Amino acid sequence: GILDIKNKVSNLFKKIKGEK
Repeated sequence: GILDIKNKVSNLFKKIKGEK
């Protein structure tokens, strides 16, 4: 995947931010 990796961390983003 290309923007794949980006999109993946896009996901991590909300998770890391959400669980704090």
